[PDB]
Amino acid sequence: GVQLVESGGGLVQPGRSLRLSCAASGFTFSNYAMYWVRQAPGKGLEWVALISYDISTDYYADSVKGRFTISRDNSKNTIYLQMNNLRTEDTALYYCAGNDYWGQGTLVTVSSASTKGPSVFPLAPSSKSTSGGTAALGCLVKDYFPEPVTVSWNSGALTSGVHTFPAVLQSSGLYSLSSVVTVPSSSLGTQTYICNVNHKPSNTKVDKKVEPK
Amino acid sequence: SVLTQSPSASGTPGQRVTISCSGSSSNIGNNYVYWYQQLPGTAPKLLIYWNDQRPSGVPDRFSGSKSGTSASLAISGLRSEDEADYYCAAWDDSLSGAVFGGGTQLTVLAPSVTLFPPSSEELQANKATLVCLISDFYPGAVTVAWKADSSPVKAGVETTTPSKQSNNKYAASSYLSLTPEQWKSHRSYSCQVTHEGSTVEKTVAP
Amino acid sequence: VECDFSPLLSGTPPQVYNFKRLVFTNCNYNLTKLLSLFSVNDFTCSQISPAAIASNCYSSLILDYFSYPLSMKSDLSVSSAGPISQFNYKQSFSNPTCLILATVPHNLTTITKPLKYSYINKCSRLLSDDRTEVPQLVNANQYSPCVSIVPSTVWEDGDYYRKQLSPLEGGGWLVASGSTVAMTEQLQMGFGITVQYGTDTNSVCPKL
Repeated sequence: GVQLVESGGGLVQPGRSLRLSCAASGFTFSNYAMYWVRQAPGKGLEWVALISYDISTDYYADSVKGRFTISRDNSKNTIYLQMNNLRTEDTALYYCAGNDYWGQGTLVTVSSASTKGPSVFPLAPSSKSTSGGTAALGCLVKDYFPEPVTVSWNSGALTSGVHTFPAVLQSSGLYSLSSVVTVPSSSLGTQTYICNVNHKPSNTKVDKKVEPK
Repeated sequence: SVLTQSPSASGTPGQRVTISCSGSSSNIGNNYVYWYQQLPGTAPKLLIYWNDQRPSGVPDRFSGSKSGTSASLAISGLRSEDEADYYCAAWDDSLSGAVFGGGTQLTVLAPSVTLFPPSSEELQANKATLVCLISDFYPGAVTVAWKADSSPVKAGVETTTPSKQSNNKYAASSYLSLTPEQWKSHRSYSCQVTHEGSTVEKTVAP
Repeated sequence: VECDFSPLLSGTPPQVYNFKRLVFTNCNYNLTKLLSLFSVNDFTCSQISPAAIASNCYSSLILDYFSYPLSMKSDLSVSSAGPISQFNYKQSFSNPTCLILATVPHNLTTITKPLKYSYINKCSRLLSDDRTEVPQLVNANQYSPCVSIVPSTVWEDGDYYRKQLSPLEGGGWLVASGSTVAMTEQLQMGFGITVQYGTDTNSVCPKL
């Protein structure tokens, strides 16, 4: 099937440059014209640039005119967004997705200014767990800039009951998010619940076991 | 030059809604109009191509209309899974560019609480965070208040917006930032959730 | 109450690629009452039978109609290539359908004949590598992508129609060609039925 994967996202100083890549599969790449679209945090969609199927005609939005350069390799089936003179307004999720098929974008967060590994403390349950009832546990991922941080449970084997909440920006300027799961209480002493936390922008991988104190 | 969309729309299950998209002649009229849906936390998906064509998989419930200066998306038999943001797109031959609409957020019409104290690890890192977790509430509206012993706390309180869960109920989280000294020195700390005027409170002590 | 098949009988039926669609909910039908007016030559169904479709309660009944020469019967099947099923008309393969090929008798006068039968023999998109052509296939319950550039009557067998595509449309060119078939003594027509079923709304019921 038509698959589209965006690459090249991360932290990149303003007025620096960052080039994004788009791997396509499942269709004749050379036969389709392609798009670049970005979405600032919690904002609406904004078009960036356009390349004809072959590299021929290429058009831009005035927000990126002169700074960004769109390119592709029809022999490598790859799309490129050479962004130059990056700005704070360029902080966005950049999606590469020839209309009729769309891939999961890639985060491009400004410069920014220092940072970081997140710290990952546990949110352990309580002995008072409804004797024969539901309990809840989770992990707390504090003090971190930029987004994103991804938290899974039992290497993905546990999905039922999981809530992963939006990260918040503390007054320090770092983010903090937590991730929770509801579980039976009979299974507290007999099953292993481990959160797999990941902050790619700084390469932090933490697998954390949560158990009662 | 620009595509004007209403920012929001609403309706009941089974109802029919019409989202408008106004533009000009360089964008709409000479070039086709396109319609896309964004569900919470997911990438955009093609809904309507070439003014009025549905790609494979798009249910017949969704339909497009196109006039000279404007375009429209009609949604019959509304469902709760349709609660999402809807965007229209057109070309500026003069500006040589795609232009997006502002998007129309279509909304289709008791909380469970779990409270965690600061971990001993975080106390060892000289930080104390209280975590108050709300899930499975409807409607998506709650009001939260924090307490130190028995007195309110507004310093260091940070609360998220409600988010539609997978089960179409809502989730929200609240954090109280404390020093380990504030944590240990008080008898207790409490989280208070008000929803539909009804209140649920949890308390923790060092 | 009472489903209205009157518009079908008034005027000139459109060509296959411009099929007219009548949508019915919340009424009572008499199907053999309508088919009593025509000489019915072919009547085939999918996931239903000619007997069952005339006597069931549906949540929705869709009736497409158009002029169609009996001679191109075989082109209705999605089997084969067939310009009809590829570029002109395609029924849902998901929902239960029926297809009927009928002649309008002399004693049926309110239905006027067009000059000829027209259809789309080709609907393709010249990719912007201006060498590769990608067929533009009609979807179920949809019209051809080429309906905007093809007139409702094909002028002269072999006519071509092209449109330059804006970059919003993906660029390139839309290319279509039209074909014609001579009018018959009595007009011949095609009818496509699609029905839907559910839980609490099957209000399209046969009249008793």
